[PDB]
Amino acid sequence: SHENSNSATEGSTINYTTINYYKDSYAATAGKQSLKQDPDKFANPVKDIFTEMAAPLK
Amino acid sequence: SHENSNSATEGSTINYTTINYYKDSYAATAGKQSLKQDPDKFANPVKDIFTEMAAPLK
Amino acid sequence: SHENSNSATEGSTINYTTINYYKDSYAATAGKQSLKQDPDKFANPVKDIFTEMAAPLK
Amino acid sequence: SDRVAQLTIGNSTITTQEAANIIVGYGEWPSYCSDSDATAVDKPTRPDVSVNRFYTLDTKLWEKSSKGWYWKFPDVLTETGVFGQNAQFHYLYRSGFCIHVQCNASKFHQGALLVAVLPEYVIGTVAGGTGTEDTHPPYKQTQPGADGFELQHPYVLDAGIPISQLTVCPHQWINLRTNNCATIIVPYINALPFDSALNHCNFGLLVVPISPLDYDQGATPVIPITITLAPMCSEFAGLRQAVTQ
Amino acid sequence: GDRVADVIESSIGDSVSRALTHALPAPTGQNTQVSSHRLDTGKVPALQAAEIGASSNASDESMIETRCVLNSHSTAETTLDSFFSRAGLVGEIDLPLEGTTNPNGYANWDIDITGYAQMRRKVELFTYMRFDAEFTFVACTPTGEVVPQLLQYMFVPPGAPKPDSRESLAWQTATNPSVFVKLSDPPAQVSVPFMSPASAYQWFYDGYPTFGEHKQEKDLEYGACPNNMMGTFSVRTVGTSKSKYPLVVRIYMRMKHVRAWIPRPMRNQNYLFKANPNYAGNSIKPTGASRTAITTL
Amino acid sequence: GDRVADVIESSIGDSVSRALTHALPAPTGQNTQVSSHRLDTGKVPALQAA
Ligand SMILES: CCO/N=C/c1ccc(OCC[C@@H](C)CCN2CCN(c3ccnc(C(N)=O)c3)C2=O)cc1
Repeated sequence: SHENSNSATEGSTINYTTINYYKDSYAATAGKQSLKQDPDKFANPVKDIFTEMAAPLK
Repeated sequence: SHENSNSATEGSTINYTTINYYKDSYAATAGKQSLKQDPDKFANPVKDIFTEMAAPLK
Repeated sequence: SHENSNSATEGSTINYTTINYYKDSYAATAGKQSLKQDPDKFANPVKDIFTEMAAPLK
Repeated sequence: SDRVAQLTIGNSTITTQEAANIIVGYGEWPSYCSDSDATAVDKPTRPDVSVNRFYTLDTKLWEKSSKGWYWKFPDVLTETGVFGQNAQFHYLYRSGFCIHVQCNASKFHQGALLVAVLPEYVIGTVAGGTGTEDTHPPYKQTQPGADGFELQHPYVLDAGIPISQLTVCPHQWINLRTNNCATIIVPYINALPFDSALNHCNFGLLVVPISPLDYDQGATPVIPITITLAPMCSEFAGLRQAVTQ
Repeated sequence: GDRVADVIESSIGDSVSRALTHALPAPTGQNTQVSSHRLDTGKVPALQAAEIGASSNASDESMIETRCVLNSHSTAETTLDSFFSRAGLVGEIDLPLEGTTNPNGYANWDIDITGYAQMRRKVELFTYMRFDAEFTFVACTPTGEVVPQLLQYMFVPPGAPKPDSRESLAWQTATNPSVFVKLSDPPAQVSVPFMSPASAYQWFYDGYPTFGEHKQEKDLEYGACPNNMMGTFSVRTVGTSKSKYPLVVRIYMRMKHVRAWIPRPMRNQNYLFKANPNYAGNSIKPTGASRTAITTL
Repeated sequence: GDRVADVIESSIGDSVSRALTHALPAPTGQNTQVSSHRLDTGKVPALQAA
């Protein structure tokens, strides 16, 4: 389909698989999102990463 | 169709031929099931199978 | 379409051209029938056929 | 050559010279839980020989008027030998079973016992007789232990279902003129890979006389029915202190 | 590492369940082959030993002189989906104006299909079942009249707040799935997935849900398996003011993508309660008809 | 012509009388062979079933 690229997720790090019948992409369905995760951004945002075996403070 | 594999029979020993218009497979029709049967599992679950001609207890 | 062969005319000496949206063939339209005829079966079921020119009883 | 048999497992052996082959429930042998069906992460314990052995738990007397009995698995073994201890110390349990029901008589005695295994054998009550009272069976009736329990209304298996169709379950018959035992091998049957040996009884063992015991005055009148069983492929997980219920 | 022999040669850990039987395709009834007279010793198909626990292996061919019959009779209509994938009644919900039940314009129904005999008896033929389902909701007044009323059905899974009134905050339905429909519209219809924590639902559970002493006052929990409790189905008329019409909602279920395990005897005594197999002890009836003598029709 | 299977495979009409025995020449009384003691289990010529 040759429509407009006016979706809120146009240019996202996760590609979607949607359905639409109109010339404006935001009219499309939610579809399926990409199953990528990055827990470290929140759970482990340390500069110098420390291993599991070693002692965190040495 | 590139949908989700969320049907109750996903990974069954019998394949189905269904129709669907949604991204979730369980929304699909019942379709046609595979015509395989295994009566022995219930009718003849013996360890050492005995022939028809011979006498069952010998 | 991969449906069931449960029509009243499945295996007839005349092929049909039908439409259907269901898995059961009898749900299909009437379509068009084959234009074959065999009048003799009723109009001339004689053992020893007699020509037009000759006299039927000779 | 089908009449004679020897069942050896653990430090126990059983013999019989009047058998009728062996039944393997739903056509499949017991097995350990695969890594793809499993869900609990702790490494299981598989005691082996100390728990997968034959245990003779009870003897009932077959009388001309007997109605029939039933036992629940694994309930019957929860307080016996090493198996019992493991069932008590662990939350999770799974196993198969080899059941061997014994009953011998003479070539002058007669009668037939139906020996069957019924998964998820839920017991029902007579609802106060009129059926207007929603009563429920007591713990000693749902989980009778090693002594088992006697059926009150065998025709409906004490659960509103026809015993005449019980043969749709893994079974064998002990027809005195033919054999003196029944051997049924049962795999683990459940909708979960492991479960509690205490709160859940996977199946019930039914021993019901369909053709009454009979004989003439003078012949041995005491005809016992003995129940021997052995766990197969026992696995346990979720360790902590022992609990009886 | 392993070094002692008994350990190296043990079968401990075998996860491959050996199977004695396997399925074969059978799209039609078996055919009949030609057969002739047989007058042999040693061969005896007619004699069996039912004690073994297996069904007779004797066939027409070996009991009488048969002809050849090419049997093309299908086996399709006896598949699990063919048998179950037919919508049946499993629930009724009344929303009367003046009543003793739900006179407040809303109702909560615990999802439990064991309240109706036809459907119940069919599913109880098996112990374990796994399936998706299509649910259809038929609404109208008690006379079957269609009135211009708007309803709201909401699926409240275990742990979600159950509406306690027609104006309850839970009707905001920001996460639970809700259907808004008119009695004038065709019946509402949706697809439901297999939602149990278990690999299958089970119509029978010979156990208790919790640990501890199972004294008299808790025996009502025997046979209760939470793995089967999918939640609540709530309905309400949409408005802060009472509805002008009395309503009834009939719930139909159509299973699909069905798998079943462990067949069992079929109920032969009337049902009394949803939660159990209790039967009227003073009315135990034969499974079927009876007659005066075994020698007379 | 024949088309249904039971007809094609029938033995109806077999005129050949099958014989279980056949004649052998015997111009003289049978001879006697040497024999020795036999002390076996399983073998039992003396026992019959008239
Ligand atoms: C707008 C929102 O629209 N939402 C619709 C909607 C409809 C239906 C939904 O759920 C369907 C779940 C059904 C199929 C499970 C029925 N089962 C399985 C096991 N079991 C059971 C077993 C043993 N015993 C009992 C007993 N009662 O004693 C009971 C059952 O009853 C959910 C949502």
